[PDB]
Amino acid sequence: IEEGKLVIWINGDKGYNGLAEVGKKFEKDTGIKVTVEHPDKLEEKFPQVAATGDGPDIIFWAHDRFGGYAQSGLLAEITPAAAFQAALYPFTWDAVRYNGKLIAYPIAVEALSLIYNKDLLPNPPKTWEEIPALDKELKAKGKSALMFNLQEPYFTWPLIAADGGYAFKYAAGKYDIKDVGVDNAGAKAGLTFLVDLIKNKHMNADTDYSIAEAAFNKGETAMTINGPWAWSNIDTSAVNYGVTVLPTFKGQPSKPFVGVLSAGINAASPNKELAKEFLENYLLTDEGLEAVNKDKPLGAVALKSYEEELAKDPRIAATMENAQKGEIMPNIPQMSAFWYAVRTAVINAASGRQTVDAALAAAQTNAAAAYQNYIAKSQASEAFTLADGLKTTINTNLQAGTCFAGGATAVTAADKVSGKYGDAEIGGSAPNCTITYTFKSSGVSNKLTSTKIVMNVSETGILTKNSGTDTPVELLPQSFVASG
Ligand SMILES: OC[C@H]1O[C@H](O[C@H]2[C@H](O)[C@@H](O)[C@@H](O[C@H]3[C@H](O)[C@@H](O)[C@@H](O)O[C@@H]3CO)O[C@@H]2CO)[C@H](O)[C@@H](O)[C@@H]1O
Ligand SMILES: [Ca+2]
Ligand SMILES: [Ca+2]
Ligand SMILES: [Ca+2]
Repeated sequence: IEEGKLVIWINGDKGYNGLAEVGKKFEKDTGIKVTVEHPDKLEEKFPQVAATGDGPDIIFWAHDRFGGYAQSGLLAEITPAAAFQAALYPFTWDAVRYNGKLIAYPIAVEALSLIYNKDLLPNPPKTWEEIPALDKELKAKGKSALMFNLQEPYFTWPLIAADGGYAFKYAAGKYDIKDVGVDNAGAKAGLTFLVDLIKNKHMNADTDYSIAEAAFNKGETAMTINGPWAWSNIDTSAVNYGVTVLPTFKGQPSKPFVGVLSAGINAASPNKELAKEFLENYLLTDEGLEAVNKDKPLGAVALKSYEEELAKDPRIAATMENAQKGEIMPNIPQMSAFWYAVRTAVINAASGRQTVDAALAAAQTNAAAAYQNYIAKSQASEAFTLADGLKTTINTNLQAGTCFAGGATAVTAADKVSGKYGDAEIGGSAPNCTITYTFKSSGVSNKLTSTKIVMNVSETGILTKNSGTDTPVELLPQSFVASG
């Protein structure tokens, strides 16, 4: 991460061209170059790259992912004046509080809604149970009733939650992380209705985000389910669209998981005061938010001054009605593990490779497996922090013509350092200096116990993978792996 610059990461479905224009405004005032990028799967790339002292200065995602980042020491604690904090809604600050510490800037609140084509469907159904007979009638006319992204569990969740599915039980003050709420009759009813939609040929199991979007925007399907970010593309299509409350299931509202889009600062960033300045004085103003909101709409924004205007919009009213029927997501580190489990379960029930019952019964176990990988990935990053301090010691030792201590010493001699999960030492000879980090035999994931990571250290000082490494390749940063 280079000083005197700002790299920003934001997902490809958000108003990144609007944000790049707010960064141009910053650059003209300060002389600081801003770059907005939207790499694929950035929320999973960010941990790997920040572990090696790389990636963006600022990271945009929904708040559900930020407890995992914070827990691993990847984010800077944000500490704004109370005058600044009074400008945003208090409940949006709650979403970015982990462990007593504010860990991001809240930007906007987003919930899924039902989107419908007013020419195909002047009066959309109030219940999920009407949809099949509606699809049957529309098929006679060469149309379908409903298409949405079945590949991502965010979109199926509102239906699963409707009759009693939950993520983690809330046991006064704390979340009970071993009480997952997917293996129950209510969630089973929800997922069964969805699988029967596929089985009765009202939907296709491989429908993804872009297929559903294209079909709605070209008038092939009467309804979709999506968030505020999608409205911009429907505006420039031919469709006359409405935004409304999601349908009921078994007489109960659909319950979307509400995300608070949030902006965090990389712990390894040399440009923290500049990132703070950018977010506080440029982005989180009426001007800043209007520019992003013009590109792709944000939903209901955290800034109270600008939310005054946006709440007159009927579509924001519907978004907020849908948010009140649902729940704000947890930000605990186990959230990713939860979403990976639910993803696998939906895909397996929808394709027919398991029953609804077996698929949902396996969820808690699959989530635990996913969490174990996260723990192991997180502990393994200590290797790259200890290596970082060691490579300067290589650079100071070499003045005596050796990798090792001070003078021209033949073997490693107080060129070591201890960590929480393992110990690292300098090795090699001539100008071919290495760094080895060896994990402890216990007190650390059984995937890592007694493995080593060996690194070559070039003239310039980049760390590359030495073939002596035996720490599992899939637990290491992909960039490091790719160097060997
Ligand atoms: O399913 C695998 C996937 O799970 C996790 O992704 C979840 C996000 O963390 C969560 O915020 C939400 O993502 C949606 C955004 O909130 C919304 O703004 C917009 O971008 O749509 C997203 C849905 O595609 O839900 C997903 C689960 O669908 C995890 O973070 C990912 O790394 C993982 O790949
Ligand atoms: Ca018309
Ligand atoms: Ca994870
Ligand atoms: Ca899995």
